Amino acid sequence: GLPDVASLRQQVEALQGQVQHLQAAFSQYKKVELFPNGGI
Amino acid sequence: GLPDVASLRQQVEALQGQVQHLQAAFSQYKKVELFPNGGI
Amino acid sequence: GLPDVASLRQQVEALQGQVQHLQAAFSQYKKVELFPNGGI
Repeated sequence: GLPDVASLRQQVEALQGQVQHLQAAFSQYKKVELFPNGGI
Repeated sequence: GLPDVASLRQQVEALQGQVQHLQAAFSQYKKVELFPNGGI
Repeated sequence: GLPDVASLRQQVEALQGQVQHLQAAFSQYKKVELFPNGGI
């Protein structure tokens, strides 16, 4: 129905909420690969 | 057209599919920064 | 209004732009957990 149409919009805000907090956590993991392990 | 309108909804389900499997993989990388390298 | 309706579509393309570049960066961090630290 109509309400659900606009309700998919809030579900869409939810989807962007997931990507934003994933970029959030990612900020830490972002500076994780720069000094990795190597050699023997 | 109309069909494409609803087809953009399946495309949005695709977008959430990407973020969900990215959070999936992330679960592993999520416990990656806690014991990083350091010192000299 | 109508314009804003379609404007939410471009905002939606923005959302997929975030997840695509996050998968981009993630490709590097993806091969980060395979040789982590361990032991004493």
